Amino acid sequence: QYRIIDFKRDKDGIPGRVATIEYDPNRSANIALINYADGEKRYIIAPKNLKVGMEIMSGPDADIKIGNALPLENIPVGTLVHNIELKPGRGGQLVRAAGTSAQVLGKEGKYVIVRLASGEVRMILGKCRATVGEVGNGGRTDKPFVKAGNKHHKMKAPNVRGVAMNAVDHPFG
Amino acid sequence: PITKEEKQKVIQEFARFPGDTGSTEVQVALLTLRINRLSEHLKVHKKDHHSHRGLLMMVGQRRRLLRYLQREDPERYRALIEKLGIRG
RNA sequence: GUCCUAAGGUAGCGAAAUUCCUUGUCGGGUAAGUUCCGACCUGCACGAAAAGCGUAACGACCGGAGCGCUGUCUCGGCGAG
RNA sequence: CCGCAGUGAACAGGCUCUGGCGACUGUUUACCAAAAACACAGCUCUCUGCGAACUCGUAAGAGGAGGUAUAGGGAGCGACG
RNA sequence: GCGAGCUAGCCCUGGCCAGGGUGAAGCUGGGGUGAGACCCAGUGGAGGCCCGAACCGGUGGGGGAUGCAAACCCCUCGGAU
RNA sequence: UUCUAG
RNA sequence: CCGAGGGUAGGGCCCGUGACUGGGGCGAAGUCGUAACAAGGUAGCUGUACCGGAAGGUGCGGCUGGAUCACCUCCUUU
RNA sequence: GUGGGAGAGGGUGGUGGAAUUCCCGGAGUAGCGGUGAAAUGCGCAGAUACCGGGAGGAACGCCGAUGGCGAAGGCAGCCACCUGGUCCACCCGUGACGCUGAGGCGCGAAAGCGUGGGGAGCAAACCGGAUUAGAUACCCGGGUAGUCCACGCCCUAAACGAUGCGCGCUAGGUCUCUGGGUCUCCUGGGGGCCGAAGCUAACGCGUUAAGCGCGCCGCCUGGGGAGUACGGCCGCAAGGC
RNA sequence: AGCUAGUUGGUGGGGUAAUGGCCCACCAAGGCGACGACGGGUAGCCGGUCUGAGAGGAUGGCCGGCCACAGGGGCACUGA
Repeated sequence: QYRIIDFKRDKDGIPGRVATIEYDPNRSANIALINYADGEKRYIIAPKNLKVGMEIMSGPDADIKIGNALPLENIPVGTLVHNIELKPGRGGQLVRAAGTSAQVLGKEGKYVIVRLASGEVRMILGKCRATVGEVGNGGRTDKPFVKAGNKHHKMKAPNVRGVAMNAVDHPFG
Repeated sequence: PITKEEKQKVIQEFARFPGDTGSTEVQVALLTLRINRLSEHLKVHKKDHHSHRGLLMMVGQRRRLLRYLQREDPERYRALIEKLGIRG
């Protein structure tokens, strides 16, 4: 419903309980309200799995318990993640419903290796974080916009195209 | 899997006479029990087509034993079906 | 059998709205049909990606034909405002 | 039972047979042209790891996007087969 | 320097689509097999879906051409959650 | 590599 | 009212039938090539897939209705 | 029933080296690689060979076998999870509960298709090099779809033992595996070989019958056209019945 | 590979020598089919005949039985 919310933990020792299935319409991410100890909440990432009955978190400590997330430092090798913590705390550093996250495919000193979900590879840094678990996007792909144009229903630009025009109009155009 | 003492509590359950180690009452009870944790196994493990075919033989083994008791005494056949719960 | 080129048109299609020689030649439709529609295909100059052959439904799109019906027409002739 | 007539007057599809293009509802050149023109759902190459890449901007800055490679921009075609 | 009370857009915020028709997901029940596939019947009510007012339009013909008018009147037509 | 029929 | 027959329309079963065109069989014999039986010369046949004037070829699978000792590993036994 | 036993039957997850090709560093030359001999090709921007590191699929050597399982196709590095079939001994339990099977219903090579990953290597197509008369093929150097997996679709074949299933009757010698026994051998299953009777037109089958007898099944009945045309069912199609 | 509206049965009833959905009313819906229904192709059926070692093949004109048609298509009369 035209809004944002959470995206980056950094208060821990906190109790992570899988709020609920609030599959969400606004970023290809499907998240559920994450119930913290105090009671303070957050429509959190959609890293598939972690059943309703919440039951997680993270921590400077550990707990690969699927989903959840800590610094690079605190992370296995051969592991699949998201909550792409690029720079030191820059919260998320990639993978948006981009299921196929990154896989600490080898780390090095204040530098941890990452399979570039998108489609390449290089390294991050020290404390830098990132929570494993999948994504959530049920292949958020495909699906037919049949005899109409989902598009429009887009609210998402018919910013339509052209290319053939009659003129000689717009940038590199 | 099927436990050995589970098998006996089933044989004891269905026996009309103390010592019924093998009879219509036991066969069907065995085969039906073997049918419900083999089919349960095939729902996950979708493609176990070798053990599915070996099940179906056993499916046909049941029916023919069932056939016999209706052929002779359909009175205890109605008692054997309801108790187990097969046919629909 | 060759001379040149970077190789030198392939599958589908074809007188198509790319074929001026042309109302091309054969077929059907007709009392005759240079429009159609089928088929040949020497494609004046189709062709796969500004796609190529086809394709149910779909079109105030374009073109071809049959029944129905009327002054559209065989000249109309009367009338009402 | 009656008149030539019995939706009685009044508002109310002509249908069919075929072909070509574009699939389709569309949208558009206000005062000629609504179309085989764009649009498309859909495909393919493809620049881009963020403080993105391209667009405005004299330097800020906004946009992008509080998006983050099932994504954002560049594109030639434009179901499906 | 002057302008979106022209028009093309885009942001924000309200209002508006008389009637009718077609009958997909589903859920209820019944249906030969292990469960099912899956069938049928009921319910059910989607779709830039159909038939049509207002409303949006302005092909196809009629008038008008010092007009009623610097685009309008007439018959006609498309769209119609 | 090829060299008809009776 | 039922109905022989007549009419317009709608479909179904079939015979004829056509420019043209796919193939199939004859026929003295024609051209171009070697596919096949001796490893037919690359052993052949096959399901299939692509490609090649044409026989065919190459690939994935396989069957031998494949066979020699012209070579290796050894096997099996007094 | 019970009590053992074997196995590459299956399907889910998981881990293990061996090498293969590409990538970063070391070292270190002038050639490699390749055939019937060459050539195309790589390489002085330093290749081939060796050292070390990496990443990645894909198979899975020896054991492994003329051996094993399985309804048919077909199935092999170790791991555990569900699970099928099938075999000796006790002779306990039911009590003829059976044997064949139109259609169906399910499986089911490999090619292929549908979408979604992945692609180290192999490899039609296509590309060069050779070749000959000619080279659209053999031979050499490249390389794409596929080959890989999930999921759904095809179901075809020298699908072979070219030979339906069941039971029961008719010498043997011998090799091997599995299960039991008084385990110099007897026993029940299973696999290879020779061989009496017998069948055979021919080879050859020969208690693993192509012998002798009983059920029930499918298929035959001249060669090409044909396994094709046409009607029908099925697939996205290539096709398929 | 599906077939069916007088179609399957029933109540009453017309008509007939009288049974019968035979024709009609009203009622409920079943009746059929691979033990080949619906459809298509073709047809006089038999005693007998020809052939055959036979079982079985063919065939059934004149003599005989039952049946059909009277150019094609129907209907009623008189009437045992």
